[PDB]
Amino acid sequence: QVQLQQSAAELARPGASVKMSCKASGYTFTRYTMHWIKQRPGQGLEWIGYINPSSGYTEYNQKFRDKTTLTADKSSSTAYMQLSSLTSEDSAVYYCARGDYRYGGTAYWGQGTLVTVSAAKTTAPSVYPLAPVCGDTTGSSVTLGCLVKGYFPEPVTLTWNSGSLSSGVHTFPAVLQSDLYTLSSSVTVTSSTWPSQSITCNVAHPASSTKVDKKIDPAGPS
Amino acid sequence: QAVVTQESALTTSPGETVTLTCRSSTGAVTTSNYANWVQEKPDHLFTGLIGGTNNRAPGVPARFSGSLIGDKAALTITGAQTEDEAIYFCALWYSNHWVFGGGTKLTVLGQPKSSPSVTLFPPSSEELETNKATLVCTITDFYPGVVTVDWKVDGTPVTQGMETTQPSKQSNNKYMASSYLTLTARAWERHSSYSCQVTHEGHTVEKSLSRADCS
Repeated sequence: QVQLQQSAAELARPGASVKMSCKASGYTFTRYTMHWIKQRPGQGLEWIGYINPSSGYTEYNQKFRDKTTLTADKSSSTAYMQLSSLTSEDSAVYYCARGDYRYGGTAYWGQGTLVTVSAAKTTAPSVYPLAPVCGDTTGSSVTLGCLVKGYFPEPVTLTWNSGSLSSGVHTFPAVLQSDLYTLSSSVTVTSSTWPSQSITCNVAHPASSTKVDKKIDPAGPS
Repeated sequence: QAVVTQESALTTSPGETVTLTCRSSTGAVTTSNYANWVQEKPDHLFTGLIGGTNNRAPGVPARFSGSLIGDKAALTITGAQTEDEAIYFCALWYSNHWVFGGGTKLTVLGQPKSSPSVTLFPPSSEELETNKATLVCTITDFYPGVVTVDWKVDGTPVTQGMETTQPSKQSNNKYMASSYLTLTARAWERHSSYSCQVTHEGHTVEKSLSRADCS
């Protein structure tokens, strides 16, 4: 059946180029066009352009025409998109989608190829314990945290007590802050459990081969 | 160029019918705009639903139907299901290019609405030793999955050095988000009160600390 398989995520420096691919299957490639679409968070969706591989004819949204090249190899049922002179603005997820005049649109989309444009170097995160500075009065429970600051690239993986403690966990998506990634996780336990029992945040950053196992200790006596 | 506009969010319940609409800034939507609708589900899974105004994509359930309703294009979901909780985008064709609307976030309640649980963490002394301070405001168990976040330092709105995650779905199918305020240690030591305020369904839940007190 109909599938559009996009190439893997790319990391690129400002000023460089990338070229991604979109392998089509489950249909006669020459009977359809290939559309491309950009997505940035809360920027919504932008139409890039399309190619008709049977002729090689292309059409671009004027905004993308200068730095974007759509090509296709009919013989391998694969469409390509080349982004040049990359800036932070080009950090996004890009989709290919099959255009069909009978349908009047794009019925099938690829899974997306993430492009990160960054001058950052590989950096292990700093891991900070987040204890309460104040006891919670109505609180029978307690919420502890772990701040994972200033790493590159993604991902990190975070567990508590080496996986042992997985109930009441919320591990959040990373944000970009001063050109490095930050995330956090919280775990909620009953107040009788901590600090009588140790709770450790275990962070692994495969890129840098670094693991950090930070014990959450309470603040000093008040 | 042309601007395409959709409702920003809609809430429905399993078994009900919902109508999403799509407006062209230039005038009426007509079949010459070949309105498309596409669905976005978590982890950037996009499924085409409708093309050419009313053509249903193969393998899409019949409860999805596209039409014109006077001067707008519309998607009607008859007997909405919990798995229809997703973002819906319309796209209009303008002679030689497609333009997308902003998307509608559809909630299909699989449980009652839930207000957010907010926790504000202060900077660790470990982090302060580096001359940097990060406040962390975690925000869990809210439904529908949309919130806005406002910070205040000594009562005044703070815009700079603030970053917030997009909401994401928890395993209990409510949603979570986190927000960060980043200051220097000197800026942290310079002010006393810090507030993270989360607005959900037009109601505000707030969490505060003073660096002087447990008030």
